[PDB]
Amino acid sequence: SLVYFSSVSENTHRFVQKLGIPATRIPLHGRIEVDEPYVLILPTYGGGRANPAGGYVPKQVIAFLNNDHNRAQLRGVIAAGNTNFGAEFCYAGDVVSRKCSVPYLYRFELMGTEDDVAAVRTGLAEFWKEQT
Amino acid sequence: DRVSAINWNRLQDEKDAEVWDRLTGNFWLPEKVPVSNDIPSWGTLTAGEKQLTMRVFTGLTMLDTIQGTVGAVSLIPDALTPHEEAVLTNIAFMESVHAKSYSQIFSTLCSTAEIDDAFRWSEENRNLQRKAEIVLQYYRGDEPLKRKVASTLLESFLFYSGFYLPMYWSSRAKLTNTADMIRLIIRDEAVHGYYIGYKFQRGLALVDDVTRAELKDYTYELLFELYDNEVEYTQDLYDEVGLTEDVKKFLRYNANKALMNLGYEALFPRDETDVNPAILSAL
Amino acid sequence: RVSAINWNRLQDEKDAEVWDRLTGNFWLPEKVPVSNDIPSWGTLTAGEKQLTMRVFTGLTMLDTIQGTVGAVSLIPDALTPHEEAVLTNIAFMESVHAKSYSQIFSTLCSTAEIDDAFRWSEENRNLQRKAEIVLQYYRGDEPLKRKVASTLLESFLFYSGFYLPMYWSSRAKLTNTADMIRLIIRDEAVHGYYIGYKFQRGLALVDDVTRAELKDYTYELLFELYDNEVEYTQDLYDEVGLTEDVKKFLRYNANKALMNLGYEALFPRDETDVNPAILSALSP
Ligand SMILES: Cc1cc2nc3c(=O)[nH]c(=O)nc-3n(C[C@H](O)[C@H](O)[C@H](O)COP(=O)(O)O)c2cc1C
Ligand SMILES: [Mn+2]
Ligand SMILES: [Mn+2]
Ligand SMILES: [Mn+2]
Ligand SMILES: [Mn+2]
Ligand SMILES: [O-]
Ligand SMILES: [O-]
Repeated sequence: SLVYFSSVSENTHRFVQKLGIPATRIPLHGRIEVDEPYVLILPTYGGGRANPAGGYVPKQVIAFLNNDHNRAQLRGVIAAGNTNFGAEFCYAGDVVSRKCSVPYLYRFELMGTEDDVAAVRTGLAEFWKEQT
Repeated sequence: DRVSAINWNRLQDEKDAEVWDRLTGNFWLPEKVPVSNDIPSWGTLTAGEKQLTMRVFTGLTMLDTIQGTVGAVSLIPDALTPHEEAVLTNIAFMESVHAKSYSQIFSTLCSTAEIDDAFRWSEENRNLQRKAEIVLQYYRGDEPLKRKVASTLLESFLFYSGFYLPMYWSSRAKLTNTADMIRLIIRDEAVHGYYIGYKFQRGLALVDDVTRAELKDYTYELLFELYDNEVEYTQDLYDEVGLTEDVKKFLRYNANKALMNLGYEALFPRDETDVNPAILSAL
Repeated sequence: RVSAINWNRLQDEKDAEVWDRLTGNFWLPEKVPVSNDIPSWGTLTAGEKQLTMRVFTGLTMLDTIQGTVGAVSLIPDALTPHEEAVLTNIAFMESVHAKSYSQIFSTLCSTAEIDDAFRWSEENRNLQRKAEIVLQYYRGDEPLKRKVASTLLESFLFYSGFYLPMYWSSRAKLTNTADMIRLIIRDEAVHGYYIGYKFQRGLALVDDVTRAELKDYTYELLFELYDNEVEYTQDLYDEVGLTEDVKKFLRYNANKALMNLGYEALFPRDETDVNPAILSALSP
């Protein structure tokens, strides 16, 4: 399964839609819990502080991952962002990957190109086949 | 008509607060980057390599002068929220900071005669003047959605024709402190392009299907018009040093990113946007 | 057509001087810890609280006008490319000024208090009138009159409200809020000088007939804005009995606005002798 977060601009939401894999969204308001394991897809958001903790992870994601039941079933993280942010490029995946035991699977920019959708589909399929 | 006092305790769009916090939290001035340490690196460049860099920098300065003095301010009446107006004033100011930082680099590294030749070049170069006429036309015209497309294409595409050079020098361990300065600019442009493109999409939702289709045609028409002109601008500058084919890859790479800011899908294939990785490592 | 700005050749060093000062004084409302005023704020009357919030909302409107409309409307009338850059900074800093008041409101006041304060600015005829006056010239055609209206806003209209936070500071109340306002006044002072300075330079480019028409305009617009501000002041300060002194402060700043435009002072010294406690709060 896939768990993704996207802000009001929904660049990440539209990428998960192009993926075609069924996935559940971390709501902009409120908390949720997941049952089946999942991979996390989130964008990166610096906040004037910059310098890559330090954040970069949406607060809704922090709440979702602060859930012990939700964090336990996390398997991997894919971060979105934009290379024009220098060292902060997709650093949210670095934060989630480092602050947990999960690996850093992929990075892409904004809605992702056609190559990103094909890359995440095949990579995520071979990843799930590995867990076994 | 009448204006109402801005109440930041009632936001119609949380993105305005998010963008305001990031942009103002990233406040900087050219005096913050110590360009003086680049004096040895600068002296190692050819007269032509110096000339190429100064002209590219002057071209970036014009895009900044245009976006701060005309672009951002012209977006204020098309705001969706009063806080969007406040954000736009910050963009207008930071653009002036961007344009000034190049005069800082020039003051530390270059001579007065070298600077005069650089600014004289920007006045006479038809391609640089052409891209300015194109965006200025839509900034000063009407049609608010077309203005935002032209603005987003400026922030996410037109600049990166010149952003390539400071990244190139950084990949060669030259002008590294200046690259730090330019990196601060690119970080701001990314947010500017994201925000204005985000607002463009918000305005697209308020129009009918016919208008929406007319604007998708417009974006592609203006992108290729600006791109065809940018390739000329790129060729004349980088052909001497043999970087044109890679700068063009970088151009198509960011053109796709500019399209996505406007909610549109990427256009150029992977084999046309595979810029030399050394340049991306500088990013 | 536009030309890239070259900061290494200034036609007027004053642009560089003002840019350096304004950017060197950069600040954001999060820098002033208004939370320390919560005990002080609780000591004010319901009327004193409402008076303070309305005065602040009135300042917020002036800043909203000056940042989104005022400063930007001056850009096409710039004499040098660097003057334009300065104006963008003023436009941004004005938005910061208007934001700082929402900061104070967020730390000290309730939601119902804030809504009631903003609702007042919409219905108050005098506040709306002074906004209509400056907006008319901001959006108009005559650029020299636009600079006169702007200077009167920066150097005169604001100080009708700046009086109150200085009054509280002089009584050891809302001192942190006063520190915020002092940061605002530091910017306004420079703005009025700069725009008035540019107004004077623009005056030199017209004929004596036009210059005479503008002096008539300045006194006439000052008389209109002053008569309107006294109504604004009475309705606000009559409750607490501060009107007589705020009027002194009005003439005090009206003279400063006039001199920023190169014109002679209008009110005599015996009419601008504001209580020294208020003037002491403006200075360190
Ligand atoms: C305020 C702000 C800060 C951002 N900071 C970063 C960053 O530090 N690193 C990065 O790679 N992208 C950064 N981005 C880019 C976003 O991650 C990118 O636009 C992404 O597609 C947003 O996805 P979403 O639409 O689902 O929110 C930032 C964007 C905004 C608006
Ligand atoms: Mn810029
Ligand atoms: Mn920009
Ligand atoms: Mn102000
Ligand atoms: Mn001001
Ligand atoms: O730039
Ligand atoms: O103010």
